[PDB]
Amino acid sequence: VLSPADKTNVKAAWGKVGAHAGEYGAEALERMFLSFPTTKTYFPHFDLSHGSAQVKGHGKKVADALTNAVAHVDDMPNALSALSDLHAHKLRVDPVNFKLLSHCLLVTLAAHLPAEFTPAVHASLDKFLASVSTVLTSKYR
Amino acid sequence: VLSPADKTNVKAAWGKVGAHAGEYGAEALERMFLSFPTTKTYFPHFDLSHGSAQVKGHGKKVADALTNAVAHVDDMPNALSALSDLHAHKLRVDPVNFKLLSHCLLVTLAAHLPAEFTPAVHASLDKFLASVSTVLTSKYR
Amino acid sequence: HLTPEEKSAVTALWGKVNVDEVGGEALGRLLVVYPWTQRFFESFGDLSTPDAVMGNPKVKAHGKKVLGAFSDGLAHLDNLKGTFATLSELHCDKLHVDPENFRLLGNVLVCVLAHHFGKEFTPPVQAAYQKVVAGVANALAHKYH
Amino acid sequence: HLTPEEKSAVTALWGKVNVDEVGGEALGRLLVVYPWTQRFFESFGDLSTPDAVMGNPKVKAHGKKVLGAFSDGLAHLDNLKGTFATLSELHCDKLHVDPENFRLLGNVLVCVLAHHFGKEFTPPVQAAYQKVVAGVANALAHKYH
Ligand code: MH0
Ligand code: MH0
Ligand code: MH0
Ligand code: MH0
Ligand SMILES: Cc1cc(C)cc(C(=O)N(C)[C@@H](Cc2ccc(-c3ccccc3)cc2)C(=O)N[C@H](Cc2c[nH]c3ccccc23)C(=O)O)c1
Repeated sequence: VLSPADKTNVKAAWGKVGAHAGEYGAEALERMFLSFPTTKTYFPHFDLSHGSAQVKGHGKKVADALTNAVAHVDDMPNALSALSDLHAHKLRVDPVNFKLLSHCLLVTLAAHLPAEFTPAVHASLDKFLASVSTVLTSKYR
Repeated sequence: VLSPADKTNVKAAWGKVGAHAGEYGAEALERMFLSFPTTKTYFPHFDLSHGSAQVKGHGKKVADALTNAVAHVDDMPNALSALSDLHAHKLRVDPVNFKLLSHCLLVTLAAHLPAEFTPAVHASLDKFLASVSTVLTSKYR
Repeated sequence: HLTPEEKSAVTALWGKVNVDEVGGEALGRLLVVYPWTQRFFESFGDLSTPDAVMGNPKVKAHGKKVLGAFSDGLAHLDNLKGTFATLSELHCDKLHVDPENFRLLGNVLVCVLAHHFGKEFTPPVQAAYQKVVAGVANALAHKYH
Repeated sequence: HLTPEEKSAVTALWGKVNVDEVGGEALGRLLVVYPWTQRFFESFGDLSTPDAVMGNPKVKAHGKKVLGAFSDGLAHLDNLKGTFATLSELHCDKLHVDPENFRLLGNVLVCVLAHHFGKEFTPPVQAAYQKVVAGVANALAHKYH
């Protein structure tokens, strides 16, 4: 569960990301595809080369979904309901993969937030991404 | 989430266990220690040899906790509150291990309930044990 | 790594297995217990219910084929990577199957073996099979890139 | 395995790492982000807040020891299992440390390297280090029984 402090930390960190959210989304995906090749099995229809249009576009969608969750941090199950249905009933990405993307998002944020990525913020962001992942896999079965 | 069907399935399968609680709990633990040696790192104070008094006693405690969970399947978070506090603040068993014991519990039930362990019941029991594991780790951070 | 005695336990129990039946049962339970795995078999027809899935002829046939390859691999426990190299590249380049699926089927198989053999599927025998299914899963994911 | 280009990338980046500092930072973050890992340090004193953990002199001292051994391992990437054999036995038999902790520390270390190096910690460099931390964790877990 996210504490008041967790929410303050997440909003502060994601706010700093600001306009770069889309760029970071694309970068996190790229880090994921390179570090954990098995995740590429879900994007056989994508050009996964560096800077591809599809990865850029998808990174934007992923980041915008996260921005929306932060804006509705006290009502994520509902704010992400549509996305949850999509992953549970159509995409069906195995649950194990969410931790991989979450880790890569954390690494991306760490690489871009020298000042705000403190141990406390690191902890809050990890809980947040795990919470988002949990919501996205809550309707799988 | 556990559906009415899952709850009905679990209550029927676990009801067949009855007096075999301690025995199955102990067998599940033994299966876990043998198949996943890393789990033994949490019981250095236990004699883990076949049929030890400590494993038998612990097996009964685990089984009874599950019996209680089954009876309070409508509100497990509350029924398992004390247990959740225990694992989160004292025992601090890494979350990855709960799936190992859950898997060994399923195997134990499968080896003892030829008639009850149907595909549908198998699915319900897995969701159930996953739910219990989730409650037990809900307060870790 | 399967002590000489673990290899014997595996081979001894497997020699009693009806691979066709256990395969269909295993793939079926995979699809029932972890419904998202149904993502690769939309062309198999009716999978709307547990019984629909278990009784689905295409599910049974595929389970038989999958476990058949698995079975042949049990004769070469010392070189699982080599034995499944071709299927590994296949599931990665053509089928695009997340290897986690191999691990899930492995667990379901263990449950099915337990359900079928009862007490005969002892804790030690289980331990030996856990090493086998992990080895087969690792072998199948080895050529992924 | 790491490609010759990945080994060079690993070695090159590590040459700029202050091992003592990164060690204290990595171990400390582990205890803050995954609080249950504090279970092995009940003699270290105050670990009640992020700053209490990060600034704890015993935590910083232990971090030096840990990353010091990690650093030596990077000089023997072709024999991680042999390099960590004695430490593996010690962590299993004497310290009773669940190997999952080594995996968690590896991830934290990757985050710390990214935090310190910024853009220099490119996706390809991270991929190389993921193989490294995974290899080290597997080596430390190798002698468990
Ligand atoms: C490794 C796989 C994988 C993981 C993990 C995953 C994790 C997440 N996802 Fe989600 N997602 C994955 C695989 C997909 C696919 C394959 C698609 C389809 C893309 C396409 O263009 O065809 C997808 N996700 C599509 C989406 C979409 C777009 C839906 C739409 O177009 O309406 C969004 C917003 C999304 N996800 C968000 C997220 C978020 C948030 C996370 C977690 C932080
Ligand atoms: C691999 C480790 C591990 C896992 C996984 C784990 C999973 C579970 N547990 Fe729980 N548990 C683990 C390790 C312990 C320890 C080490 C102890 C203390 C043993 C002793 O007597 O010293 C413990 N668990 C103690 C307990 C106790 C006794 C508490 C008391 O004495 O008041 C119960 C009832 C219990 N658990 C239930 C469960 C249940 C239910 C599950 C999940 C289905
Ligand atoms: C849930 C996914 C899934 C799992 C798990 C899975 C697990 C395994 N598999 Fe394999 N496999 C999966 C999905 C497929 C598909 C989608 C196909 C194509 C089916 C079709 O009708 O076209 C396939 N597998 C096809 C096959 C074939 C036929 C390949 C060919 O035409 O040459 C074999 C022999 C096979 N597998 C073996 C195995 C083995 C061995 C395992 C592991 C023990
Ligand atoms: C969160 C748990 C934990 C993690 C993760 C961990 C990860 C690692 N470790 Fe290691 N280690 C852990 C818990 C300990 C303890 C409890 C001790 C003993 C501390 C004391 O003196 O009280 C220890 N580690 C002790 C050590 C020592 C000292 C040996 C001795 O006292 O004789 C070294 C060199 C060491 N480790 C290396 C490593 C390496 C290398 C890694 C991984 C890169
Ligand atoms: C007895 C055993 C068990 C396992 C799991 C793996 C192997 C094995 O020989 N591997 C599968 C090696 C293989 C390897 C080879 C090449 C690449 C590669 C990649 C890119 C370019 C060029 C080459 C990657 C891995 C491996 O790296 N690790 C294993 C063991 C292992 C890994 N994760 C585990 C989790 C649990 C238990 C074992 C393992 C090992 O080398 O020993 C051997």
